[PDB]
Amino acid sequence: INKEYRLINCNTSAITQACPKVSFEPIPIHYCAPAGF
Amino acid sequence: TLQCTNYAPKLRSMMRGEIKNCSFNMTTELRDKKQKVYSLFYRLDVVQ
Amino acid sequence: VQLVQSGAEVKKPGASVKVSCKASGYTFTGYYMHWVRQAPGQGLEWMGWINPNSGGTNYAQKFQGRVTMTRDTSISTAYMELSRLRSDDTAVYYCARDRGREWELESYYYYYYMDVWGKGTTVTVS
Amino acid sequence: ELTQPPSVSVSPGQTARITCSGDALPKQYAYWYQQKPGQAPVLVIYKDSERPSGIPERFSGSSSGTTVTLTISGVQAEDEADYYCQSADSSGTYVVFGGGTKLTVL
Ligand SMILES: *[C@@H]1O[C@H](CO)[C@@H](O[C@@H]2O[C@H](CO)[C@@H](O)[C@H](O)[C@H]2NC(C)=O)[C@H](O)[C@H]1NC(C)=O
Ligand SMILES: *[C@@H]1O[C@H](CO)[C@@H](O[C@@H]2O[C@H](CO)[C@@H](O)[C@H](O)[C@H]2NC(C)=O)[C@H](O)[C@H]1NC(C)=O
Ligand SMILES: *[C@@H]1O[C@H](CO)[C@@H](O)[C@H](O)[C@H]1NC(C)=O
Repeated sequence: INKEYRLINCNTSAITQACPKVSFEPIPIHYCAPAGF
Repeated sequence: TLQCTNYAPKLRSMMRGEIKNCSFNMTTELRDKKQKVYSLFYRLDVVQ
Repeated sequence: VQLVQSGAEVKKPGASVKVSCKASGYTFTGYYMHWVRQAPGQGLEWMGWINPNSGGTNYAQKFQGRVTMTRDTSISTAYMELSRLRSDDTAVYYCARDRGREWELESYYYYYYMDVWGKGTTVTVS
Repeated sequence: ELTQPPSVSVSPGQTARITCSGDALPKQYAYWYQQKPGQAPVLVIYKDSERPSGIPERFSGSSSGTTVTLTISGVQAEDEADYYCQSADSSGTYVVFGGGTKLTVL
């Protein structure tokens, strides 16, 4: 920003730390029809 | 705490005393800095 | 428009003169008539004013009690009578008219301006 | 209650800066007049900065604090004049004038 640095997100938004206990593994999801469909 | 004066003291109109010119010490994007800000307020929005 | 003033007068100390100022080209009432003095080599000294409609006046502290301001609306004329003249009072005496009321809605304000001026009446005291 | 310099000078084409000051000014308007020998003074600037149409673009005003200023850009020989500031006392009940500043063009 003119040493003298800022985090890049400060330009547009607040940042949230992802919970360390939550996995990003892409576990398979099945989509099921409601009755009548 | 806001520091105010009259916006247009040289005025006899019905707006005399209606708009105040106030200064603030505002926050900014970074927590380490402050901004000196001037803005106008209507009389009814402030209290001495 | 025009403000027409009385001619020059030369008087001895203790004497008096009358400076008239007739209106032409505008309504006499509705504006105030101001008087300003300018001694030779000096700047502009406000003397006071008269309300041509009501007859009310406002004098500078230096002239209050020495100068009488009056008017006669039937002839559209303002007057300034200078009494108890001193040699110190040699000056050109000007009449002037200010702006009318500045209505926002039902208001007046009375900001003061001159601009409509007579040519001045020379009064010499000696 | 109004004080202004006794004189200023410019060469023709230069800007005149004529100032006037006093205690009542922060709350009162100033008016400026141009007087030449032989005539009643004529307003140049009203309400501190406004130019009333018949006055050329060379004239403008500004103000700050207790000081009001008349500036004339491109001053010409015809602008040699005694310039006056006019205002009012703090009560707004009496009208006051400065002594007049002579602007000479050299
Ligand atoms: C975030 O900060 C960047 C860095 O100052 C701003 O974008 C820059 O804008 C200039 C303008 O010519 C570009 O040359 C830079 O390459 C830009 N940088 C980047 C990283 O894109 C950016 O606009 C700011 N974002 C917001 C919302 O103001
Ligand atoms: C309400 O009526 C008033 C009557 O005065 C209008 O005020 C005038 O509006 C014109 C428009 O330019 C101005 O030039 C006049 O000077 C105004 N009068 C005064 C006393 O200033 C007003 O505009 C009307 N309002 C609406 C919303 O139409
Ligand atoms: C801002 O902080 C400075 C620190 O000295 C202070 O003097 C100033 O009055 C503050 N301004 C406002 C409007 O709070």
